[PDB]
This record gives sequence, C-alpha cells and structure tokens, in this order.
Amino acid sequence: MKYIQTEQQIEVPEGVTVSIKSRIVKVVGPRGTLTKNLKHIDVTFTKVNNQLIKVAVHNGGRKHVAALRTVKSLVDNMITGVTKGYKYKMRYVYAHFPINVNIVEKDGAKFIEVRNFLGDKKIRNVPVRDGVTIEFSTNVKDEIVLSGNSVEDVSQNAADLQQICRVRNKDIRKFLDGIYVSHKGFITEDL
Amino acid sequence: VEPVVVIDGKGHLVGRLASVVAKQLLNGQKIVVVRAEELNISGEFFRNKLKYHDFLRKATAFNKTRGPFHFRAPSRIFYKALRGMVSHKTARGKAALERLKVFEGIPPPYDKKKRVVVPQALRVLRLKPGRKYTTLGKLSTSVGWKYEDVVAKLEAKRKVSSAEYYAKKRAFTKKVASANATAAESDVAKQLAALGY
Amino acid sequence: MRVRKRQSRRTSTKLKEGIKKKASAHRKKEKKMAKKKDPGIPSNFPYKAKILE
Amino acid sequence: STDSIVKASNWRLVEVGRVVLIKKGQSAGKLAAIVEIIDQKKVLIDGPKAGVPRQAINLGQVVLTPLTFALPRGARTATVSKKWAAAAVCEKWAASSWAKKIAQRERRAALTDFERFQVMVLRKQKRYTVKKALAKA
Amino acid sequence: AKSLRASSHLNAKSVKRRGVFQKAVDAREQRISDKLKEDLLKQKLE
Amino acid sequence: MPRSKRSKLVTLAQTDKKGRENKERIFDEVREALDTYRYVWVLHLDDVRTPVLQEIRTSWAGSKLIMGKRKVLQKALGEKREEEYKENLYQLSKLCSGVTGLLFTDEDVNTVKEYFKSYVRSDYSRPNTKAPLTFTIPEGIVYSRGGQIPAEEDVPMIHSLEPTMRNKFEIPTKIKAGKITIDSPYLVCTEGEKLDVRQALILKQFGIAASEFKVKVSAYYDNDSSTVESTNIN
Amino acid sequence: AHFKEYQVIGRRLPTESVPEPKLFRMRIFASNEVIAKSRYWYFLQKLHKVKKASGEIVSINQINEAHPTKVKNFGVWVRYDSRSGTHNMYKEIRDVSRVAAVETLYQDMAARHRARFRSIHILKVAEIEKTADVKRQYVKQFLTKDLKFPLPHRVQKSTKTFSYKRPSTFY
RNA sequence: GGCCAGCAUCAGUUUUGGUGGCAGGAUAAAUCCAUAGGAAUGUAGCUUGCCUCGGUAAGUAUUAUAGCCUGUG
RNA sequence: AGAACUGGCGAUGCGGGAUGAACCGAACGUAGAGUUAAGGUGCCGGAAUACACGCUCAUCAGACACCACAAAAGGUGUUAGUUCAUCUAGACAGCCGGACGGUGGCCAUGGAAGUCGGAAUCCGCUAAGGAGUGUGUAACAACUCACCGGCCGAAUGAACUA
RNA sequence: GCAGUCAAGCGUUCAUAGCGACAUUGCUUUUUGAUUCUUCGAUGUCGGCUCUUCCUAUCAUACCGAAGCAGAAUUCGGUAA
RNA sequence: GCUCCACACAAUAUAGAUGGAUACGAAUAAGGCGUCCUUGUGGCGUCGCUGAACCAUAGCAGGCUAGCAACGGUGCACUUGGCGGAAAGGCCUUGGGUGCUUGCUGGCGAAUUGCAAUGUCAUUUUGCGUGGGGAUAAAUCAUUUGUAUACGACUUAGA
Repeated sequence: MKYIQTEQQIEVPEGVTVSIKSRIVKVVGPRGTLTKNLKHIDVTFTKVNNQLIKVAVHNGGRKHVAALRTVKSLVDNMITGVTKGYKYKMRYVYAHFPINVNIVEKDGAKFIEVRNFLGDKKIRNVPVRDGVTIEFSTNVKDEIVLSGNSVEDVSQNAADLQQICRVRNKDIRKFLDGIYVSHKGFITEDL
Repeated sequence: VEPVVVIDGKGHLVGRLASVVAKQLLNGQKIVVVRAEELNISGEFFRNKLKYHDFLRKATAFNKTRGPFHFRAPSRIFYKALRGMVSHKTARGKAALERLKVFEGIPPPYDKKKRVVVPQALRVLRLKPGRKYTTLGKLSTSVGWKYEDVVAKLEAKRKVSSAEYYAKKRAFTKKVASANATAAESDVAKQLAALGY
Repeated sequence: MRVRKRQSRRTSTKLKEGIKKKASAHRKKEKKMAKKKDPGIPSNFPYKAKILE
Repeated sequence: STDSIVKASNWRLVEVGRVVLIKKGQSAGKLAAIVEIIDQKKVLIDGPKAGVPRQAINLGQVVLTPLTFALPRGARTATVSKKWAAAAVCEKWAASSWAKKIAQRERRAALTDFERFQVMVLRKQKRYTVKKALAKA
Repeated sequence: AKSLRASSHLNAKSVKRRGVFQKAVDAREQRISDKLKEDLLKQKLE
Repeated sequence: MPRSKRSKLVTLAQTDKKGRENKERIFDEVREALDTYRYVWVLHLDDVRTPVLQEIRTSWAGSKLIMGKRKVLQKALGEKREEEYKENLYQLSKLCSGVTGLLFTDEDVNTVKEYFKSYVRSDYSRPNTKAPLTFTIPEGIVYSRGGQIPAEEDVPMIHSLEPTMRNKFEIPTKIKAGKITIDSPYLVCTEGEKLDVRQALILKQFGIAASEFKVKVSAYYDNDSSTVESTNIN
Repeated sequence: AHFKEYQVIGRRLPTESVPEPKLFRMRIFASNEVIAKSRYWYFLQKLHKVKKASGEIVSINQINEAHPTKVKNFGVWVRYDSRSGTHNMYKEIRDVSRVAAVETLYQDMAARHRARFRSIHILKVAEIEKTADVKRQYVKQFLTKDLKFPLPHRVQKSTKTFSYKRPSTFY
C-alpha cells in the first residue's frame, strides 16, 4: 500500500566496526573483514548509537520491504561471519573404489583435487574460493571441513564440491557414493 | 546558441535522446554524440538482447547481402534509433543527417571540447528508482561487438589526462578566487553589488 | 537463443470487418436468447449505528 | 577506532512548521509554513506573513526549504503568523545564499541599459585590479 | 557424437595442453630462436 | 497478504479446536472448586508425564486438580484484588509463574505438603537442566539402549532412525551394512553441563531417564483463614 | 472544472386533492447545477415512480464546506454497477474538504475499478469526528505523531533542452 | 506617368493583455474578533523507575511557561 | 434463411482512422483573414516530453477491431474491496513438552500393536489427546500430526468480487 | 455418439421453474493373448527426376528429471533444427 | 612545365557565424569546493533547488592626438622546451621585438545614406599575372612467357 516508511534494526557487536558512506559496505572484526556491493538494492543505513543500525526504505512497496529484510539478513550474516565465522563440513563415501581427495597448489590457486571417484580416471578439480580455507577433519575418517568468514564463499565451494562428483547414467538408489554436506556450524564451537 | 553541441551519451535513454537529436537536426543545429557505448536502455539486459536478436534474424531471402543491416557498434545502433525518426529518403533528411555525428568514447578534438546532457533524456530523471536497465555497450558486446576492450583503455587514458587538467584548472581557479576576494569591499565592488553584480 | 517469429499486431482490416460482423451476429443472438437483495451496511463503517436510528 | 561511520542521508524531511517556497501559481515566490500534512503528495501550506491565502497544495508544486520553525499541528493562521513573527524565519531566509541569488537575478532582470553600461564599466574597472593582483603573488 | 564445439572435449583438451603439449611448443620455439640467433651471427661475422 | 501467502495445512484429523467455550467451562469449574473446597493450592509443574499426572489425580478421591491455561486460572482466581472471587484470593494468583496445577482439597494442609515431599518419579533430562550423569556410546555397534545396559541383552538400533542420528542428533553415525556403527565412542554429555536440546533428544532416543521429578508447591489458600500462605517445598 | 456540491428539492407538481405534497431533498455532487438536477431526477426515478415531467425543482443551492481549510478524514459509501451487479463499497480519504474527497474518490474508482462516473453512486459521506474511528492502515500511518518523510527523488525540471550542470537529484 | 514600402488616423473581419464600477450565494463560506463547552496524535505544572545528574516512558493535569475543534453574535 | 421501413454508394469530392465499397466528420464557384469536427500534440507529422490521482515488468505485455470464437478456469504476479471467524480470561507464525489407560478393541493367520486385508469407532481422566493424519519395522519400537500446555508478542486466518 | 445419475456454480419461490464445470452409469462382436483367413462404390486425380529454402508438433545426435533404472537395453517428460 | 608562401581581379556557391562548441571522473536512497588532522568510506564550513551562469562587450564595421596610474591585459611575426597517435594536426610554455589598452583625465572628424531598405566586412574551390623558395617521372596502346582467361581480366619480360 506504499507504506510511508519501513525499517529494521541491525545489532552491532561491540567488537564489530562497519563504516558506511556509500551504499557499498565494509565490516571488520577479530576474524578479519568483509565487504559487499549493495548499490543496486537502494537502501539507506542509519547509525544511532554505534550499537545499532536502522536501514530504511521510505515509500517502498512490499518487494522493497522484502529487499530491506534480505539486506538486514545479509548484514547479520556478515556480522556473524566476522565475529563467529563458519565451519562447513562435508562427508564423502564410496562403495568399491576409495576416494582420494587431496589439496594441490596447481597454478598457485590452491586447487582442490579428487581421484578414483567410482573408478573414473578423470581428475576433477574444484578451485578454492578466496577467504575459505580447506582442511581435513582431525580424527574423523573420510571428511573435509571447509571454513570461511563469508557464508557465500564457503557455501558456493560446498555446492561446487557436491556437484562436481554428481553421478550420471546410473540409478541414485544403488550408488550412494558422492560427497555430501554433514554440518554447517560456526567456527566457535562453542562460542 | 552554439555552432555545435557535443552531447554526452552516458546515462541517456536511447529513444529520448534519439527523438530530441532528430528534432535538433531538423532545426539545423549541429550535434555530435560521444560516449555512445555508455548509453542506457530501459528494461533488463535479456529483454534488449531478445529485441536485438529479433532484428538480426530478419533478412532478405534470395539475397541476404541486400537485406537490412544489423550494425553491432553502439554508435551505429544509436544511429539506427535516430535514422527511423527522420525522413532520410528525402533530401532534407540527407541534409539533417550530415550534421549528426556519433562516436564511441570522446575522440579528439572533441575530448577538449565542452560537453552537455539533455535532462529529459537522462535515465536518472525519467526512470523510476530501483528499476532494471540495459547498458548499450553490453548489448553491443553480446551482439558480437569486438572493441569494448579497446575503448576502455583509451577512455581511462583520456580520463587520467582530463583529471590532471582539472587539477591544474583547480590550482588556477583557487588563485583566481583569491585574487577576486582580495578585491572585495572595494568601492567598485560595492557599486557592482548595488547594481546586482 | 534462436528467436521465433512473433504474431503480427496489425489490425488486419479484413479481420476487423469480420470481427465486427461476428459481434453484430453475437449481439443479435444474445438479444434473441434474452426472452428465455440489497447488500446491506458495509462493514468497518465508523457510524453503522447512526443509520439504524 | 570502534566508531561505525554513517554519512549522512541528511534528507530535508517534510514536517509541521516547515517553510517552503512555492515555484508557480499566484503564490509563486512566496514562503509558506506547512501547518499540517494531508497525504504523501499534499500538505496544508500557510504563508500568511507572505499574504498567500491558506490552501492545500501538492508537494510537486513546491520545494522544501532547509529552514524550519516550531508550529503546533492544525494551528490557526493567527498562531502561524505569531510563530512566524517570533521565529524571524524571514531574516534567516534573506541571510540564505538562495534568497540572495534570487534577489540578485531579480535585480539583474530590472537593470536599465544605462545601468548595464555602468555595470560593464565597473566590471572592467574591477577586472583591471583583479588581473593586476594576479602573478604578483 | 560429441560436437567439435562441445565444452567437455574442449575443457579436456585445455587440461591436456598444460603438459607435454605445451612443453614441446616451448622447446620448439627455443630451438627456433637459437637457430635464428645463429643465422644472425653467421651474417654479422661477414 | 493479498497474494503469494503461505498455504495453510489441510490435514483432515477428526479432532477440532475446543474453542472459547472450553475455557469458559474450565473457568466455571474453577469457580465451583473455589466455592466448594476450603483449601486451595498452586502447584508448579513445568512438565509431567500424562500417566504420572493420572497417578497424581488418583492418589486421593477427596480432592480435585483443575488444570488449565495459566491466564484462565488467574482470571478464575482474579487478576486483581478488585476481581478476586474471594477475599485475599488475588494474592494466590500472583505467586504463580509456571504451569498450574491448581489442587483444591479438603485434606489437611500438612498431609498434602507431606505427600508432595514424599512423591518422586523418574523423568527425562528436561533440557536446561544439569546432566544427571556422564556416559559414552560404545565404540562398537550401536544398540537400541545406547549401551547403557550390557550389550548381550541390548539389540542393534533399527536402520530407519539412522538418518535422524546424522541430522538431528549430530552424532557421526555410520550405517554399516548389517548394523549401525560409530568408529569412535562418542560421548553423549559430560556430567553437570547444561544439556543442549539435541543431547536431550539423544538421551530420550536411548531411553535414559536418570533425571528425577517431583512436583513443587509455592503457596496454599485457606478459606477459613481467608489469607494465602507462602509455604513451599521441593 | 472542480466538482460543486448541490442540494435539490421537489414536490411532484401538486394537483387537486393533494395540498402541499411532501418535500424531498438529496445532496448531490456535480460540476454544474444542471448535472445535479439530472442526477436528482435519476435518483427519484429509482426510489419513486415519479418522473421529471411529473415534478419540478423546488430549489437549488450550492453547499460550501463550513471549514474548507480544516483537514478532515472522510469515509464514503460507494457502489459501482460493474462488471456484475451493484454492491456496497467503502473507502477512507484524508481530504481538506468533502468535495475534494469526492473528487479523489471518483479518481480512485476510475483507476482501481475502471468505473465511470455514470455508474458510481455516493450513498453517504461523513467526517470521522474522532481518532481511532479510522480502520484501514493507509490513513492511520499519517496520524502518527511528529510524522516526517523525505522525497529522495526530487527530479528538478529543466526548461532548457540542454543542461551543462549535470543536474543532481538533491534533496 | 508607372513599380516597391514606411508612417498617423480611419471602415469591416479577428487574436491576445492591462484595468475600473456593478448584480447574485449562508446578502458566499473562510480568516479574524468575544464567549460556553469537549478531547488528544495531552500544552505547562505535579507524580512514578531510570540514568551521562535531566530527558525519557505512563497517570493526572483541558490552557497553565503551546495549541485544536464544535455552537453562538 | 425468408418479408417491411429508415440510410451510403451507385452519381462522391475533402480531413482523420498509415491506404482501402461501408468507419467518424462534413452543404464542392475562385482566394484572403478568422473559428472548428473527427483525429492528435516525442520525431517522420502542424500541436504540451502539460497539469492532478490510481495499476502494469510481460524470455517478443500494451497502444487490436477487446462489451467477439478460442473465454472455463488456472498464476504462492501485483492493487483495492465484500463476507465469515479468533483475540492481553494471549490473534497467526516461531521454538519445547503432552499426545494417557480396557487395548496388542472385534474378523484373515508363518505377522499387522493406529498406519499389508472387512464392520463398529465407547467408556475412564483430562487442558487436551483421534480403536489414529503421515514416515518406518516381520512385528514391535520409534519419529511425527489434530488439539492442548511451556516462551516473545497483537493483530491474525479462510472464501469470493473488482 | 445416444439415454441416464451427484452437484462446484448460476438464476425473482428457489438447485426439484430452467441450466450446469469437473466426474459417472448402459451399447459399439466372445475376459482365459481364445480370434482378428472383412480388404465393401474416394467420380476425383497424384507421384517422381535434379535442386534451393523455412518450421517443431524432436527419429537420431547434445544436456537433464522421473519410471522396480542392480547392469545393459527401454518408456515418458523439459530444452534443443 | 610542375609544386609551396603571399597579393591583383575575377568566376563558384554556401543545408545557411553575425562574440566565445566555456574540456575532471563516478553516483543520483548522492555530490562540487575550502579548511584541518589521525591520510580515512575521516571532522567542520560552504553551494545547487539550473546556462537567468563566467570572460568580453565604450572608440568612423570602431579615427587622428596630449598626458596620469602600473610593468599588468592582449593582437602580430620570431623564439626556448615539453606534452598529445582514437580521426594526434592540438595544447602548454621560456625571452625579448612591435601595436592597442576604455585602468584614469583631456583637444578635434563624424552630417548629405536626407525618416529604414541585410545595405555589403566569413570561406570552398578554380585562372591568369605578379615576387621569394624545390626536383627534373609514371601508366596505357602494341609484342611477348605463363602461375589465367570467352572477350574483358590476372602475373612477368624486353632501350
């Protein structure tokens, strides 16, 4: 109904800092820093007491309110990542041919590597995204633990990892082999 | 008002700037568009791609060579938007078209010349905020244009040269403003203030 | 990718006159076939009680 | 520093008691207070010190001047004129560079051709000293 | 049959190119530059 | 929401909401118990097994336990002193914070608190409670009891619940062909830690019921004294 | 141009054996007194068997707003005879005067329902004398204390075909 | 003695401004002036928890250290 | 399709619908000034990229004869309305617990315990709890839902019309 | 196709005055893959040699989902000329 | 004979001067300028709300002269160096020389075009003739070899 105004609170942890001049945003914290390009979304941040921020969308439609709510969600996600981080995990399994996933430094990009998937001779490679740091789970057989400050990078990396190993021309019910996500918890665990 | 008007192509809608330049040419005023690659178009880029692709499919059957042309350059594409707004088949249209000029970027000597913009053609003023819009250069690259990589380098070089020139102009204008302010409160200045100058 | 032909939007004068004749025929048919509670007070009106008296 | 910079979104929000300069119509060029809003596209302007009759007006026919002064909502024209005389907002508007440029262009429109010749003479005289000051520093 | 433009075969060829397929062209260009420098010295000597 | 609203569930269970009339019935019943019985009580029981509640109801034929929504019992007792059904009755409503649990009775006031002090029953971990005991799952094949009892009497866990072990319980269970198994002896919880809800769900799936339960009481009205008393026991 | 409220009166051409026929009155909104009398006859034909030949206009007068300057909420009964049969409708409007409220109502009807002025009917109009009698949220949002909203997209007009200043949206 | 135009005022057709006196409305309604009352999107004062030591939030307070509406003349 | 009457053409120019047997306008000597219709006022094309209020993102909308055959509805694409219900003795959604006992109800039998097969579907206590809405075992178990209770809080849900 | 039944809706009493979407009952040559060794007046021409071009309502090639797809092989559906 | 610099008169017309096409970039739910520090998505002040702006505009279509205040402003031919390749052909700049300077104050000519007739003031090109500079070739027809061909055409050879 073209609401006169709409806004949503954005709690700021005391250690976080988030300068905003243009619609472009930046965040800093003990775990590092992050940035985002929100110029397209057309929203106005407003600081109050350095412990909170109130994005606002005057005379917006319902779609604009949905854009403001997703903006607040992306900001809260960036804050949780710069404060708590994220620690994705992905178990992998095989029926007859053991998997041989291993990191490699090809071309300097720190390419991920996989071998002997379902007996295939092909060596698939899933390049690591910037920021996220691959590391095999300790004392946990057949597992890998992706982690990164941003949910987007680690999530896209896990998506590409589960997709690169997709089965083809075979019934899924019998062939359970393939990488799969196991957990999406924070790096702290327990804090 | 001036012998020529170097309108800037950045930020302008294709149809509005085309319709305004088509009338300005009929009045006999000269115009030379620049930075056509930056020209914007309403709607999301896929809509403009589907529209340009429909024009590309059409052609004469028995001899495609004599069929309609589909220029890929952004300047030629903007010219096609204006070519239909004028009666080019008439000699008056052939005369009005000669005054028109369009080029990607700001080739010299136009780079040193002053440039203007048409507020009615500006995307920022007519388009509603938050709406999607297509860039003419991206559509040109999608339709097979193969010079966007080249134009960007010359554009960055011209921007750096113009930035250094503006830095020198600011260093001069600061001293000019100081030389004007030191003359302030002079009785001639008081008379000019009483006269509105 | 490969755009397909779009239907013409042209008025098609022949089709215009034919649609006009079909409309006149449908109107004649609807006229020939023609031979064969108040809403109350709307809700949310501030002064519904005043109208009752 | 722990401060979270935010700069600045300093919108000229519409509000009761806002002064605004009409740009067209019989009331053009005259300030009027916004006694009360009517909707997103209308406001109850009131400019009794300027002599404009009170009437509703679309927001697109008028511009929001930065100056503001207190006004109770729904105030009668007498109280509005009293608050205008107390705030002396007209002096703040005349002090504003916008009103100064407006009066400057208005005086320029009325200039006599002999006044234009005197303006050209005084401008050349000022330009002589302004150019003599140049290069000497 | 896979198309000549098919992305899969092109990616496989791009992966194969990194090894001997590039090393052979590298050694060939090196030998060609060496023969060119030798032909230049043979002309400059006289 | 004119459009794009979430669809409501269309389940066709025979049951239907009792409506406000059931609340009015419980209100009239609480008023009848207030005007009939002399003593009144406000028990606090955040959770209780239904059979245990029936066993508490059958402990005496001389008393009644009119459970209901806390707001309904509060309005029956009077949200304020002006609204009280009986003198000083409003004070009894103020003390309640939790589930109640009202227990009108003609029995002597001492016997009720004594029976409450004596009553005690086993209960689940009830999260946000300190862990009753520390235990670890066997490193070998998992069993339906989780290894809390000797494996010779224990039976392997059914495969159908295995995916919940990986998703809800977070345990790194590995479903070996014949039986579910874990490569390492995962610990369910350390002693004295505040349980996570997933840990309580794990203890419930394993059947552990080490935690005890006993309904507490905070105060009792006395119609003869026309004043509430703040006696309490746990 | 602007709508003008009017009142109409009639007595159905008094005849023998019926001295002083009972008077009737109906407020009407119309651009001119002729259209107001036409709508009055059209309403009398529906609510009575009488006809314009059978009656006459006992009086006609404009009804100016008692306090045109004052802001006022205005609920309005409405019914439009399309596409289906007529049905009751209601809408709130914040307008300085009843005539401007009727004009905004006619515009909103022609927009959101494509109703023509011939189909629209104004069974009743009344001010909302007190706060919280308003129901729909779109009027309630303007009632908030010390309300203030911006106009971020101030697209200034430019009479010149060209503008060397590259105008900004400020605000 | 011929060809082309300007100027001043005139006859008909006609277009666009300035400006003055009148008739009509509820003898316009407003605004404004005095008054009898009402309320909050509660004005001053007072009261309650807070605290960067004084503004918040809710009760009172219908004009008080702002004001609004209704009817009357 | 078969009859009557009113009209254009035939014999008809002119302006507009890009043109057209029918559409709208319209009383055809040669010209000037002036005022108009249909139809338009971004360019071709003479005229405002006028004013004020509402809806539209369409992966070829729309400017279409569209008050006509496809046209009955389907869209969790939008906006405004009508009706029926709940509510600070707590509205929707959100997270946790209960979801009881004759009972493993009566008929098929290597086995159906609510959920492989048939006819009923109550009492007992509750705030509530269904001889059971679904997932799953050989059965059980277990998970879960209809409804209640535990925590924040206030407007929320359904059917139709435009 | 013919005859019939309930009604989500419509319509002055009101569906039972009348209609009515989506469904449904009885027939068109046999319930034991038995038969089906029926093929029944096109009054008018359609069909073929070289060869260009266009469409999807896609046989195949290319990419995908489902199907008792363990494999192979196969069916449908989406894009794709 | 040809080509470059000017001037002497012509013809040729202009898609149409009758002061100046006055140069940062990006965004428009943001910015230009000045200042300051802790140099940053920093603090403060200032400004738009249009170019209705800035320079220049006085002298016979812009004369002949006398001085005053400063060593500025500016046309012309030289002259030092640098930058510009997207269609650069353009810009900045050092040193004097030579004119004007309405920055300021004075001495004369304007007439008769008769009450206006755009009342002629710009270049695109071309020729002759002047006076100051610079050097003295190609293609085709024809014959002829073929890497080619219907003829045309293509590729080579011959002082």
